[PDB]
Amino acid sequence: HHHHHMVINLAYDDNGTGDPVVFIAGRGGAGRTWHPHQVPAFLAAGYRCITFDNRGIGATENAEGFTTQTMVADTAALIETLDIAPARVVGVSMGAFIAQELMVVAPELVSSAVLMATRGRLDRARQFFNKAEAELYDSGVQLPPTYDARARLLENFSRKTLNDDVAVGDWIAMFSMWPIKSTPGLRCQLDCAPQTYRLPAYRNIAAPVLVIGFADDVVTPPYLGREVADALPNGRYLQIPDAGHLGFFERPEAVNTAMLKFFASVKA
Amino acid sequence: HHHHHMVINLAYDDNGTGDPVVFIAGRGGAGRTWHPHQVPAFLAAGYRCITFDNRGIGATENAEGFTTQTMVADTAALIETLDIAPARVVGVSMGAFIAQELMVVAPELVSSAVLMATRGRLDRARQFFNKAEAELYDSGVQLPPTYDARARLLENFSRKTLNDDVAVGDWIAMFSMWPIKSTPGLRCQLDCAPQTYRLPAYRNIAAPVLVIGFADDVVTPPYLGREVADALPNGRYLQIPDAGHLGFFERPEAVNTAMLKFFASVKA
Ligand code: NA
Ligand code: NA
Repeated sequence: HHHHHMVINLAYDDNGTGDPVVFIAGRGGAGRTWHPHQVPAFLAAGYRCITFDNRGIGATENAEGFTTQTMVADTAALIETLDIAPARVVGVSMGAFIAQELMVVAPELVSSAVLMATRGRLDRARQFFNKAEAELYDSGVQLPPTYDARARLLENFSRKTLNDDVAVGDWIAMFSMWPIKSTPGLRCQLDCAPQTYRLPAYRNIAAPVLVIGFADDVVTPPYLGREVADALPNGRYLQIPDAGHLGFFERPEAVNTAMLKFFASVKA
Repeated sequence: HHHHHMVINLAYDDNGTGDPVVFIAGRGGAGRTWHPHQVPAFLAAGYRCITFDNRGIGATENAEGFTTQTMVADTAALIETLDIAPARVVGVSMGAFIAQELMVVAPELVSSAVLMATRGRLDRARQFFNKAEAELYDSGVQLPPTYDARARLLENFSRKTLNDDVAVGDWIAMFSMWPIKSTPGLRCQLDCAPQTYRLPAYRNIAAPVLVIGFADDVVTPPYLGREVADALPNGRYLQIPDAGHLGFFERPEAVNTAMLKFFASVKA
C-alpha cells in the first residue's frame, strides 16, 4: 500500500445505478472517451459506470513527476471515496496496466476486471517506440496536424478499417472530437508503463479477469496480452479480429458483448 | 512516347552477363538497395542485372519539377542506351508504378515484369498518407532520428518481424546503412504516384507479369496489388505472408524464388 501519496481532485462522472464498473482510460484519454461506445451499453445492462480523468489529463494536464504507483493510488482513492469497493474494473492499454498493478497491491478493491490491449512488459520494438515518443516530445518538435493524424490512423486501426474509404474518412474526422494535446502530463504518462518484467507478480492475482487482445494491434501486440492472461491464474484471453489498438472504438459491439458476458458470468 | 524530355545522366551499375533484368527502386531508394538481397540471387541464376539511381536520388537528389512520365522516359532511355530492349523489369512501389506506366506507353521495351508492392490508384487512406507526408516536408519540420526510425519500422515491416526482438534490433541498425534523406528529389518522388484511376489503361498490357503483394503492407495494401493483377490480362497475383512494405528485404528467399520461377517460366 502507498505511503508517499497525496490525494488530488480528479474529475469524474458517476452514471447509473447498480453494480459499479470503474473505467480506466489509456494514455491521453479523458474519462469521456468511454462515453461514445462503452457507458451507454453498460448502463443498458444495468451497471453503474465511473469514468474519470487520469492524472495528467485535463485539469491536471501539466502534472509531472508521477509514476504508475501514483496512478494506482489515485484509482484506489477514487474507489474508496465513492465507497464502491469491490468494483469491476475495465482498463485499456495504460489503464489496463494501472488495473493490473492495482490488483497486485489492493486486490480487495477489484471484484473482476477486463484488461484490453495490455502487456506485462515491453519487447524490443515497443521499448524503442516509447524511446522514440519520448525523444519527439523532449526535442520540442511539433508534428504538423495531418501528419499527426496519419500516425494516429496507422497506429490505432486495423487493416480492414484502413481499406474502408468511408470508415477512414470518419476516423479522420473523429480526431477533431478526440484531440490528444502534447502536454507535460501526456509525456509523464509515457513512463507509466512496464519498466520491468511484471508477469510473475500477476500470478498472485486470484480475481477473475478477461484479457482482450486486438489482432492488428501494433502498440500492444496481442501476444503480450496473451502473456498476461497466461500469468493470471483465473484470467482468460479473447482476441478480436480486424481490430487495432483502438479496437473498443472500432468494434464496439464485439468488445462490449465480450465484456458484458464476462461480467455476468462472475455475478455474486 | 515522350516529346518533352531531356535525357540526364543517371548513375547505374551493370553486373553479370546474360538475359537483362532492370530493377527500379521505390521512393527514396538508390540502385544499391537491390544489392544486399536481389542482385546476388539473380546473378547466381545467370541474369545480367541493371540497377540505377532514379531521378531525385543521389547526384540528382535536388531535382524537382519532374513527373511519373519523366521517370518513365528516364527508364526507357536507360534501356535504349544499354541496348537491352526488350528487358525484364523488376519494380517495387514507385518503381512498380514506373514499370506499369512504361509498359503502357512502350511495351516493346519490356519482355516481362515483376511488380512488387504496387497499386493502380490511391484509396482514401493512402491519399491521406501522401497528403500528410507532403505536409510534413512542406512544413520544414524535421523528425528526430529515433522517431523517424520508429515510423520506418511501423510502416515497412510485418507484425511477425516487429515481435522478433533480434530482428527488430537488426532493422534499426540497417537504417544506418540505408538512410533516407529528406531532399527536394524525395519530395518530388512523392507525387510520382497514381493521381488517377489507372487500372483501365493496364488492361492493354499483353506481356506476362507477376504482381507480388505483401500481406502486412500498409503503404501499398495487398488488395490494391490484386487490382493491378486483375487488370493485367497476363498478370498473376502472389501474396507473401508475414511481409510488410519492405518484404523484399524481410523475406528475400521467398520473393526471389517467386521472381526467378516466374522469369524462367516465360523464357524465350
Ligand atoms: Na490464465
Ligand atoms: Na490477371
